[PDB]
Amino acid sequence: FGVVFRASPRQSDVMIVAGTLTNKMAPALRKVYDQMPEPRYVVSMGSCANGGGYYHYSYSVVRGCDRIVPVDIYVPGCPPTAEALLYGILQLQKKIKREKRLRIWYRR
Amino acid sequence: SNLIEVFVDGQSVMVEPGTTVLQACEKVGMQIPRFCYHERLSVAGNCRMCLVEIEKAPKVVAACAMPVMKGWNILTNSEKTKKAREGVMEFLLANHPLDCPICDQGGECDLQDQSMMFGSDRSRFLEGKRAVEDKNIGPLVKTIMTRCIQCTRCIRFASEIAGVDDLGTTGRGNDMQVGTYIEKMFMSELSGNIIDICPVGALTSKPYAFTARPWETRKTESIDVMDAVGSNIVVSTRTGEVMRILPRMHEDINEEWISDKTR
Amino acid sequence: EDNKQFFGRHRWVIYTTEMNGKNTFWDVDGSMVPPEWHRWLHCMTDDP
Amino acid sequence: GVRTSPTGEKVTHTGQVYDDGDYRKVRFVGRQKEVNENFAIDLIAEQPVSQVGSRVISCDGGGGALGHPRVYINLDKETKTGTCGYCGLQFRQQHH
Amino acid sequence: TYKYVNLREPSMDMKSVTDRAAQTLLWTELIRGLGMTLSYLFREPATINYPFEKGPLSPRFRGEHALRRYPSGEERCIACKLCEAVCPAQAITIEAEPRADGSRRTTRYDIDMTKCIYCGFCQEACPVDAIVEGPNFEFSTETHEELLYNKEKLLNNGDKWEAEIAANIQADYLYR
Amino acid sequence: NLTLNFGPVLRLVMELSGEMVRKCDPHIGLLHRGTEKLIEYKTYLQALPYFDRLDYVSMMCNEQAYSLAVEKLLNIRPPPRAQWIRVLFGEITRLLNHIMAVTTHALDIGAMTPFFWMFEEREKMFEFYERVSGARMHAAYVRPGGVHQDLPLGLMDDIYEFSKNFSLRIDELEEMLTNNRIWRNRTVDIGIVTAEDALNYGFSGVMLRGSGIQWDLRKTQPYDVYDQVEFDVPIGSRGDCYDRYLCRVEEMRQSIRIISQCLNKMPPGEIKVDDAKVSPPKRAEMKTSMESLIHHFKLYTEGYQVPPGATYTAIEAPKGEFGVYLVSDGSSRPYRCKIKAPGFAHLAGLDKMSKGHMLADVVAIIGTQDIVFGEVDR
Amino acid sequence: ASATRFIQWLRNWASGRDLQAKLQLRYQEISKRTQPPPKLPVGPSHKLSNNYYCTRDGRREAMPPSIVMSSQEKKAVSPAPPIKRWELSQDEPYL
Amino acid sequence: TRPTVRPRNDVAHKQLSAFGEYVAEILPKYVQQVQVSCFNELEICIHPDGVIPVLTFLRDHSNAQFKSLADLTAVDIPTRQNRFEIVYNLLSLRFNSRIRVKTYTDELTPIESSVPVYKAANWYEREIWDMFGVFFANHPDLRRILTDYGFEGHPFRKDFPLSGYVELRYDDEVKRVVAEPVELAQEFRKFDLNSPWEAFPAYRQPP
Amino acid sequence: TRDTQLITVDEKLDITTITGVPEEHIKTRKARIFVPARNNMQSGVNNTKKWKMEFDTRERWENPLMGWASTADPLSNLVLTFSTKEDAVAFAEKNGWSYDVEERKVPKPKSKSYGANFSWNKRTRVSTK
Amino acid sequence: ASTSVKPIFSRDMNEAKRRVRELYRAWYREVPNTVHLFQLDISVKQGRDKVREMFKKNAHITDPRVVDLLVIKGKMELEETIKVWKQRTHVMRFFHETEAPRPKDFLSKFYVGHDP
Amino acid sequence: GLLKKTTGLVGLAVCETPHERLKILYTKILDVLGHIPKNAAYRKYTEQITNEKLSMVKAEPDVKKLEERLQGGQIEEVILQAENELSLARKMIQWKPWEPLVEEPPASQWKWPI
Ligand code: SF4
Ligand code: SF4
Ligand code: SF4
Ligand code: SF4
Ligand code: SF4
Ligand code: FES
Ligand SMILES: [K+]
Ligand SMILES: [Zn+2]
Repeated sequence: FGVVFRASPRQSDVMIVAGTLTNKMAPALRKVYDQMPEPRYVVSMGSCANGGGYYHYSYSVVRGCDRIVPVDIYVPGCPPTAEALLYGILQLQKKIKREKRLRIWYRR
Repeated sequence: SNLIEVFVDGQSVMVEPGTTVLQACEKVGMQIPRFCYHERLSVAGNCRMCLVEIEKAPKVVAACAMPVMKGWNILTNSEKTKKAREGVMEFLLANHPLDCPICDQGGECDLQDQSMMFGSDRSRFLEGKRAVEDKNIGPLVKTIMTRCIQCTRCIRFASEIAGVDDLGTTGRGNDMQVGTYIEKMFMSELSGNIIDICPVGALTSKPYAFTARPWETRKTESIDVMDAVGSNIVVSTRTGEVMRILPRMHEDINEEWISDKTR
Repeated sequence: EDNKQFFGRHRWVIYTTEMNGKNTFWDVDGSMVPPEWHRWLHCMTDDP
Repeated sequence: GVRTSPTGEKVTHTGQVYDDGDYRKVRFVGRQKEVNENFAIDLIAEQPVSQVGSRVISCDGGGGALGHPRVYINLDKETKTGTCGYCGLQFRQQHH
Repeated sequence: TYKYVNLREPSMDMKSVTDRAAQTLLWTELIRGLGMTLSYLFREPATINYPFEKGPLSPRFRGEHALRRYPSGEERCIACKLCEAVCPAQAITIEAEPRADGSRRTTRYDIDMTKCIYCGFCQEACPVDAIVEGPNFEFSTETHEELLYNKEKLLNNGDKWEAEIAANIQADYLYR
Repeated sequence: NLTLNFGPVLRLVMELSGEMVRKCDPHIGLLHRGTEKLIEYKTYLQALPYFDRLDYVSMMCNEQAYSLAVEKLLNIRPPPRAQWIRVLFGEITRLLNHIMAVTTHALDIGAMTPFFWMFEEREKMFEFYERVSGARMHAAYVRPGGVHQDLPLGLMDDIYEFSKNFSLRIDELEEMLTNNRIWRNRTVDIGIVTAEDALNYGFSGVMLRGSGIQWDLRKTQPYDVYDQVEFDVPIGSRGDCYDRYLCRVEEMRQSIRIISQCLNKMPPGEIKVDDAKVSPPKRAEMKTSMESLIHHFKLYTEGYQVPPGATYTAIEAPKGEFGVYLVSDGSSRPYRCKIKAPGFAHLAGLDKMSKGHMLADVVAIIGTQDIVFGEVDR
Repeated sequence: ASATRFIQWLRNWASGRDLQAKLQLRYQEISKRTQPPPKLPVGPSHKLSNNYYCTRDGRREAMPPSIVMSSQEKKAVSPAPPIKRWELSQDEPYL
Repeated sequence: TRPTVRPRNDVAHKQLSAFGEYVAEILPKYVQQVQVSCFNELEICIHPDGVIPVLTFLRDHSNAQFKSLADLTAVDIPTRQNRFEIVYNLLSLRFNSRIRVKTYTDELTPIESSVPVYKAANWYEREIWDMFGVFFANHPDLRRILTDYGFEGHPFRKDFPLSGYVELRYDDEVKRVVAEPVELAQEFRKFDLNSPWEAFPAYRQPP
Repeated sequence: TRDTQLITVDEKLDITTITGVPEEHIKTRKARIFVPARNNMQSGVNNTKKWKMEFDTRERWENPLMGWASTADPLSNLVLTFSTKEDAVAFAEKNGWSYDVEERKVPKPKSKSYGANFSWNKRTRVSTK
Repeated sequence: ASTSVKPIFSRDMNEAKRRVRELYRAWYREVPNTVHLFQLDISVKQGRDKVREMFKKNAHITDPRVVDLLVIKGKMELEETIKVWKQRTHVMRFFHETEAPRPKDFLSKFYVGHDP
Repeated sequence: GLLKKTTGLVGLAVCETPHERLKILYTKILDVLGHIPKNAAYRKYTEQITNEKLSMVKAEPDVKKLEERLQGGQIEEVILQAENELSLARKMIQWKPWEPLVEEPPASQWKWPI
């Protein structure tokens, strides 16, 4: 689909948060989001990244990666199947297809 | 002085005359299963769930009603005792309805718990069950009498504690039914207490119907201010909301009862 | 369907060009398969 | 069925609807309020009362082991019908 | 019983020593590796043409939660809270009250699809087959709120997928 | 010495004297979730899925370790057919782990192609998982008292078809790695561990057998029906990464050997203990029997009570000895559940195995220890 | 399976093996996706007699640990007999 | 036999009982109690001063040769004077047997580090300090291992709340991740699951 | 006869400064030490044997999005089990919590006689069974 | 025997105070480096005031063992800062910059809510 | 009596004269145990097992058949365990674990369940 397997943080266009985000790890996740050239999108994969998941009530778990970074697509599952994740990526393409940056700029 | 020596599984316990096998087992920390026996009510001895073996005797004895004789060794966990319990539990559950999901007593049911602790794990009852029609006895107590196990706690409570002799058993045998026999309302300042003493969901609170399950409630021990008696209560809350009010034992104030207004 | 293709490629759907008033000539989505055909297309059954 | 309130908002089968002055109606602006159109209370009232010829009847909800726990319903009262506690089906005893 | 994986003694005869010398200088075992990747070039790839082709599943697949009905339209759920009690993630919130006709029904049934671990313990603990995990696995959203399901959403999923949920249950209830 | 806080779910604080490594300080907790504390608030059934997510490449092996621990305290015995399914899916799960271990280890050091070949085989074993449980990875299938459901009709045929062709898949992996000089230079004499040091540092699994220690809990302290299947235990001679790699490849071969016997010797009968106070009744009899409905209600609301006591139960998991120290107070919720992850002791020894190697070898040593941080952090 | 005869030879020679007998793509040997309904057996406790639970109650046979020593000529012993030495396999002693 | 009941192994039980006395006779200075469970697990309960003597004897003695430290953990029992119970699980490959050694400490009393005996104890004792707060004397490098940097408290203690006291969040004003007091959009629901009826008479504590 | 050296500390045991609890949740909280009352719906007395330590209840408010019961009290679900009243009081004193203690309420022994149901001249004669 | 308690490092408060001052000196000299390495917006004076405030909270202690743990924890906390295991967020969690001031008097607490 | 090429275990060298090493080690262990009190159980047991392993070394010149008797794996493992036993007995003199119990535990330290 044009989605390279592994890309460096300074070449990437989307960050896939695939797994539990703990407090200890949250500062380093934000540090990678801030260094990503724009346009940059974020996909939350699984319950742990979505809203805390099985470990929602843990003292060491960020209850959702969406309180550390903005999120564009939420993929539900524990884990989402490889096909359900591919549905999210293809759903992000349609979201990017509806963008109207130049049209909005022309009407300012 | 006037105490006699009896044995509970070998351990010696000194009890005063007139003590029942159920009370002697209570001193060594053993609770005999029961459905019909209540320490605040007269001894009925009809459910037969308290049958317990006595060493060197051929017949199991009803623990709630048998006064303990000197030198008796009470075998509260022998095979004969355990087999006696399973058989009685098998009979209680033969005609009982499969209403646990829709029954408000689920999670705090003596029939459930003593079935999982003292009964078999499966059924061999291949027949059809009994069904009974429901009796309306007011806007507080909801009756579903297909669940009644004919323990006669409610009858003895209304007669001895509340003083109203309106409940009883009409019929005979497997068709024996607990109720008023007429379209009568059991309204009393102590009526709501037949809900607590009923082992099963035959008598359930009507205002509380379907709203909460026992396991998810938080119990807060408080006091009642509807009268100057000062009854001790437990206030059940669920996600920040009051669900129901229950009695809290206090021998010197209210025992284990509360009036309808407090309830 | 084509049963000479290996498992997974022996059943496919060519999506409609218009569904519920939406132009799906280019924007096809996996969720457009109705439940009755969802079971067959995912090999949860052999019967269409 | 679904009956709209005096502000254009549908009332759910649980009776929930935001008052006219409630600020939580803002979440539906530009979007929709999800309401299920098939009210179970009305649908179960469209089922005819089955006429049976015995004092006691059994209901498993249909489908055998795909239904609900089999229960036995008593039909001695002629003023009302016997309602299943699980599925809501109603039964009546034929002329006795 | 056991076996040695790397306990061989290389023969030191002239022919064997020259066989290893040819391997070192002529890269025989490296070219042998290029042969394996060359063969894969001419095999049929295992890729499927998603979304036009979908990966195979089974009737037991644990997907999106859903609430079902009886053939009459009456809801199966009678507000017993066994799914709420078993849910290992505490993803289910239930409230219930006597309905207008006196039935035992829920006035709230929310599943936080972001706390759920899709374990299926809810459909096992339900005594009336009310809450199930359907076969849909494509319901990713654009916002976090869209994954907080309530009773209206869950009933709609049941009405949506009842045609496929019933056939999956019919094909698996004998293993349960 | 130059210090490198590499950072990210692994953070290595290393001091380098040029190319060499002098001190390696693994920083963990980037995936610590309080799994052990949460279990204290869950019933014994509700806690079972937590064990799928510790070593999330060997899901059903973890489930088995927790099932054996609880069954030991319950003093019950799963039926023979459940024990053959657990051994069968125990060895299917070892193939899933070793494919991940060998191929990600190869992927990290440049060999990217074997990863794809063997992940088409993993995608077919994930279908076995999804056909018996409905989940590709986290099945929750192995439970105290047996398993959850019987195998669907036609499953064992597909496992036979899979096992028939798998030995050729391993042979293709070895045509790429075993004799490849570039692969032998990256692993031979790398991370040598002496037998005495491996024992003292708490190693287990291939970390011991790669150093010649003849130990495997499937043969020394057998569980389920592992004493009824013939298989060999690979043993290394040098203690390096290459010997451990060969051990993992040979275990994948002996797993196909065990799988071949589980299929033939699969017996009939029930798949969960016929004791409705531990295992839930059948749904059909839950809807017709009063006792069966009561037990279904209690087993799913309160759970079963486990007699008081504490046990340390361990199994030969694909990554090594995986065990649980489980303390029961007599209620339906465990008092304490310590999880002994094999990779926790292995990682603690990374500072020793990496002494005197280059920076690029620390990648090879981490791969050889087969570290998944779900179990290290817990 | 659709590969021509020439390409089948080219892949087999390059790989050094007969890949056609062990294709990694499933075509028709797999099981049918619709199966006849099962009828699973019942356990050993499905009896109508001689089946009292007290005779098969595993949990109630668990006992507290037995105290061997409490602070409140003899032959030396070890925890168990020393482990027997393993034997080389006759299937394939050396890989 | 009985299909559903775990079979007993009286041979292993007898062997471990004899070996428990063997250790108790050789280390009277420290052993406080020895017991073997119904599933053939041996527990040696010792005074905390006897950690290095007892473990060294078990590791090195010819008839013990417990050369592997399978696991080292702790249990918090707030009702005891000494809250924490330190558990050493050991494996003997020579005799194909396992032994459990237990001691006790409190919040302020330290225990001698077992690193001299078993090198594996290095990270297990860091986790006990991190999660339980027990301090181990003469540990080469003692510090937090699992919790976040600057994390206050010891999570695995029985009086530590499940969700903790603080939670993380990114604040756009300060351009960093901040820590604030914990508020939950849905409070964890406490379930009272215990049955009011006794389940196991064999463990009935005397009144 | 401990070889290791020992010291003397005649001070009140206090660990409030090393437990990590915020001061807000040490000085303002009121611990309650009690034996739970029997659930009056059941006759089993197995839940009335151990001592409990809970904390005072605090505000729960509805979540605007869903109506869930939110809280800000980290100790809302904390319940501790103790063997005796002293163990609970000792534990709450070293953690700095102000506590209340309620004496155990054991039901008094009752004089039960089945033969009283059929008395000749007393009021205990029942009228039905 | 009741008070015969094994020590950690100090045998009396006099020795415990010795370790505290050594710990305080280590922290006092580290702040100017911490404010530089982590690029903190606070000043050295503010950083040292916080160091001073943290020590003042535990000034009522009279148990050497409890003081030993506080020093043990203090050294551990200092170690994380020196070696840059912490990040700017961890160093700035001593200042509570995003938490709005909470009222301390009765009337202000009375208006906001129910907490005492 | 052909010397084995390797012990199989990594880091464990092959001993060319196993019998002489065992006599020296067992002789020293019995000597160190002479400094322990006569009634100490560690002395009675360690001497008991040490003597029987010494007897089996003075009655079997064949290394292969000596291993089958001692039952400690390779003969290099027996030597290694002999070194450990010597090192422990030396430490046990300083610890003196044959003395009475240092202190009793509190009343309910080992009571479970609480
Ligand atoms: S698979 Fe499930 S448990 Fe594991 S990280 Fe993803 S959401 Fe969390
Ligand atoms: S009374 Fe008890 S056993 Fe009977 S239906 Fe209600 S909960 Fe079930
Ligand atoms: S209604 Fe309840 S209390 Fe009355 S007899 Fe029946 S079971 Fe007993
Ligand atoms: S699948 Fe499991 S976690 Fe998800 S809602 Fe159902 S019971 Fe809860
Ligand atoms: S969905 Fe099923 S288990 Fe859940 S409350 Fe409704 S009937 Fe009970
Ligand atoms: S309790 Fe004794 S017969 Fe009912
Ligand atoms: K009741
Ligand atoms: Zn029905």
